[PDB]
Amino acid sequence: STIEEQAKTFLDKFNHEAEDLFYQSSLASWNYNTNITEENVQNMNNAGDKWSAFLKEQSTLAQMYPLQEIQNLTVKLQLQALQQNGSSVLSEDKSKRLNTILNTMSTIYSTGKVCNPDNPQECLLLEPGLNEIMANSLDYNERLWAWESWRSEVGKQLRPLYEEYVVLKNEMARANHYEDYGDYWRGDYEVNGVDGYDYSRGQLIEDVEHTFEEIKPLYEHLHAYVRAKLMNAYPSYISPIGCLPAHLLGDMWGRFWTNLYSLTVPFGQKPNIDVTDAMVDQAWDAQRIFKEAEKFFVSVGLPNMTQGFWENSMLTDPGNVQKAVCHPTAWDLGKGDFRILMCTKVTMDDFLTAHHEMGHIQYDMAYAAQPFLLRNGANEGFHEAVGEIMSLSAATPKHLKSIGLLSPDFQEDNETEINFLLKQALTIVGTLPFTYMLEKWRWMVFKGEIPKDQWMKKWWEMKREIVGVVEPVPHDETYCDPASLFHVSNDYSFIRYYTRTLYQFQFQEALCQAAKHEGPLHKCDISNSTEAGQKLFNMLRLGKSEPWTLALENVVGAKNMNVRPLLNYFEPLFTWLKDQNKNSFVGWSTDWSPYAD
Amino acid sequence: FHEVFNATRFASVYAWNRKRISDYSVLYNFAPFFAFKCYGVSFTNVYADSFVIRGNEVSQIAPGQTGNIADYNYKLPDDFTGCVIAWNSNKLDSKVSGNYNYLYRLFRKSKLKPFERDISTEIYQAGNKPCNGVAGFNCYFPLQSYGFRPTYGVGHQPYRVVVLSFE
Ligand SMILES: *[C@@H]1O[C@H](CO)[C@@H](O[C@@H]2O[C@H](CO)[C@@H](O)[C@H](O)[C@H]2NC(C)=O)[C@H](O)[C@H]1NC(C)=O
Ligand SMILES: *[C@@H]1O[C@H](CO)[C@@H](O[C@@H]2O[C@H](CO)[C@@H](O)[C@H](O)[C@H]2NC(C)=O)[C@H](O)[C@H]1NC(C)=O
Ligand SMILES: *[C@@H]1O[C@H](CO)[C@@H](O[C@@H]2O[C@H](CO)[C@@H](O)[C@H](O)[C@H]2NC(C)=O)[C@H](O)[C@H]1NC(C)=O
Ligand SMILES: *[C@@H]1O[C@H](CO)[C@@H](O[C@@H]2O[C@H](CO)[C@@H](O)[C@H](O)[C@H]2NC(C)=O)[C@H](O)[C@H]1NC(C)=O
Ligand SMILES: *[C@@H]1O[C@H](CO)[C@@H](O[C@@H]2O[C@H](CO)[C@@H](O)[C@H](O)[C@H]2NC(C)=O)[C@H](O)[C@H]1NC(C)=O
Ligand SMILES: *[C@@H]1O[C@H](CO)[C@@H](O[C@@H]2O[C@H](CO)[C@@H](O)[C@H](O)[C@H]2NC(C)=O)[C@H](O)[C@H]1NC(C)=O
Ligand SMILES: *[C@@H]1O[C@H](CO)[C@@H](O)[C@H](O)[C@H]1NC(C)=O
Repeated sequence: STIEEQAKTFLDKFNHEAEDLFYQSSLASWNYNTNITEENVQNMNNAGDKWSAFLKEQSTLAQMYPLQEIQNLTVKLQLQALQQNGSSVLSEDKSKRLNTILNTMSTIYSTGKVCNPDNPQECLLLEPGLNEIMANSLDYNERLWAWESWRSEVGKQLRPLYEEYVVLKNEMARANHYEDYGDYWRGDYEVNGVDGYDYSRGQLIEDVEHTFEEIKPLYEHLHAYVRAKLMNAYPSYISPIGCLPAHLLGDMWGRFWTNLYSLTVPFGQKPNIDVTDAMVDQAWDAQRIFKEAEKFFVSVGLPNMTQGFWENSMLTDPGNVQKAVCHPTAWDLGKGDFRILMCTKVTMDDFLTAHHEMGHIQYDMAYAAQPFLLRNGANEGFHEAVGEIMSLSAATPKHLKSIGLLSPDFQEDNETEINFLLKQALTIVGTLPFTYMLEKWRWMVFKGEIPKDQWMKKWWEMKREIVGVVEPVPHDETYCDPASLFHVSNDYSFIRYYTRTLYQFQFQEALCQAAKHEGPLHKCDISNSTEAGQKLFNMLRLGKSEPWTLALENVVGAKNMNVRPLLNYFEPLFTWLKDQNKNSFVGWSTDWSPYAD
Repeated sequence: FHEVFNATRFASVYAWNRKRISDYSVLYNFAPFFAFKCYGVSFTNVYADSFVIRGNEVSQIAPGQTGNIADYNYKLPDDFTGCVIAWNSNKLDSKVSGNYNYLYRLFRKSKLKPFERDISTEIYQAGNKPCNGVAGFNCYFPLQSYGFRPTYGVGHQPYRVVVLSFE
């Protein structure tokens, strides 16, 4: 009767009704995605609109329970997740304008195209044809043209829209007592009222800037090695003491260096492990892969599959006419209905995507007993980390040689492991400075520390001094280079990709200690050990019912993200790089530019 | 027994049928019977109570259990001397687009005493101001429905339950 009994009584009814409506909407969306028909679009939109309407009604109904007299932490967590306004604190005018500019930016990014200077009737889009040039070409002039034109033709349409998107989002955040939009975004990692596991919104910035100063000694050696290797594919275009031109990095923005592996391979005469012929000669079909994945998952002590997972899932590309969206995902429809949607081939990368998606499914199966509103990872970076450690452990030669895809002897040498570690570092380490720098720029732009007449200037100085990458053409204040990225023009947060990379190696180093592993960390395999399975299930089964600082401690033993496991993972490559850079100049200077003469 | 075990339509949980009549080897010869437990034994009269509940709630039809079924819908005395059987009926009581004909009570002012039935449907008041027979804020409808469907995992599928009580 006090205030708490009424809250529990409200939350019961909400739980049941929301569960049912969400199942209906999710089944409609699955029916649309697995079998594309234009009546399925309406069948999905009806359920989506009715679910969103129910959600908004119950949200405006749950405001009448004051949060300052609820004493339970579960009830308070649910009520605080339900009471948030988000948008709709703005007028109808301003909300309409915000939705309009969001849709405009989305369609500008989706349907913008550039074309040739010598044939203006040859326009190419970004998706099929620009990031193919940026990925497969070795022509300096072609890469420079693509890089410059994408930014000068699409990047100039998004600046006047972004300049008011910033203001609208800022007042939307200030109306919810958040002091800016960046604080609203950081409000995901916040923990309150636990007296020992708390975590502030301004502490995330400090813990992100503190872990990055320990990665710099490895990123500098990787940068020096990559630069000394690029100085042989583009001679007279790279300076041996300067930064790297921004258009020579493998893709359009330099988010991943993984396409530079053909140029910077340590020992090109030792091929990497690739079990694809051994599968096709043994006639592995699209379901033996998933049987092996399920066997690996039950080997460590996790449950079997749901027995409804086999009939309702789509493990092969559909037939002649059932055109569907082929993108590997895991669906959690509710009421005990887990499915996987991927059009699998017989390859070695699908063999890893299987483990990734089934790790997602196991996570979703673990916390199926929590209330409806507490069914998610502890924060944004836990789900993909749990999915990634499985794909890490499932690709080691000790695993493939026991499954049967490798020869029973197969002596492995150190050159192959150097190749493997460099291929891993080109995509794991090469993306941390970029992510950190982009999110720092966005935080400072939303906070107001960068006036709107100094966006490009600050952007490129931060790119020079943090990432080590120089622009090939001067850019004035009529451009918008960040907005030419997907996550910026589509209003997505970018700090999850930073914390996930740290949680991943923390989890791996914590689970390899329970499986009694002795060698290097990049050879560890957690299969056939139930202690690792128990240690992981102790965390998977919590969901959002506990602060993330406690779920993280249940596995690792610490309360905040650490960066030592990543360096322990990359130690052999670090030693090799340090030995390879005896003559080069480790570091860069922030004054050289390709156009300075 | 072939009329309380073969009934084409079973009763809801909150209004459960209780059949009394004036060959045990026949029920023992049938479908797998997912659950079959009798605690007191291996009579003056026999009672047959029958209903349809969810899967993961079949664990509550037993003496000395708590939940939303052994509290407000069906309570068995701790001195039970009958035998409870339960079997899956997914292919009968489940339909696409939901089978909303099976209901249960999840709001009640007091727990049930053993072998008591309660079919009244007045509005439950959670706060302190009277409700006057109309839903709204802190006033709720006490009877909710199972949205039974065929694409449900076990434990969320319909299960037909029959309790045979002996004196
Ligand atoms: C994929 O969707 C299409 C369109 O909704 C389905 O086509 C019709 O489906 C209804 C529903 O059973 C049938 O009654 C019609 O005979 C179907 N017509 C045609 C021309 O196909 C199609 O059945 C769906 N795919 C599957 C596997 O159910
Ligand atoms: C309010 O908090 C209490 C404890 O602080 C919660 O009690 C737990 O309830 C679950 C399920 O009923 C039990 O499994 C736990 O053992 C209980 N905890 C303890 C310490 O006994 C209660 O669930 C909270 N309220 C709600 C609505 O969840
Ligand atoms: C959500 O928005 C509403 C208005 O858009 C805010 O205003 C309160 O709304 C409640 C519910 O109708 C009223 O009871 C209060 O009188 C309103 N004014 C207040 C609290 O000053 C509401 O505060 C917003 N909630 C949050 C969590 O931001
Ligand atoms: C996990 O352990 C099982 C059992 O110890 C291993 O399976 C056996 O492996 C040996 C050696 O390769 C074979 O001689 C047996 O025939 C296997 N038995 C079965 C039932 O498969 C399995 O190889 C181990 N897996 C890993 C990854 O270490
Ligand atoms: C891989 O291992 C081999 C064998 O240990 C290494 O070859 C030795 O390298 C050291 C380092 O200079 C030399 O002093 C030895 O003379 C080498 N062995 C022979 C037989 O000549 C090799 O250097 C290792 N490679 C890497 C990349 O670590
Ligand atoms: C429950 O009822 C069904 C049908 O109402 C019974 O199925 C019959 O089984 C006999 C035995 O072979 C057949 O000869 C009949 O043809 C079946 N009926 C139909 C309509 O096909 C079933 O045996 C009954 N079970 C019990 C335990 O009474
Ligand atoms: C999982 O299923 C396999 C058959 O698919 C069975 O042999 C095994 O015992 C099952 N394991 C568990 C824990 O249920």
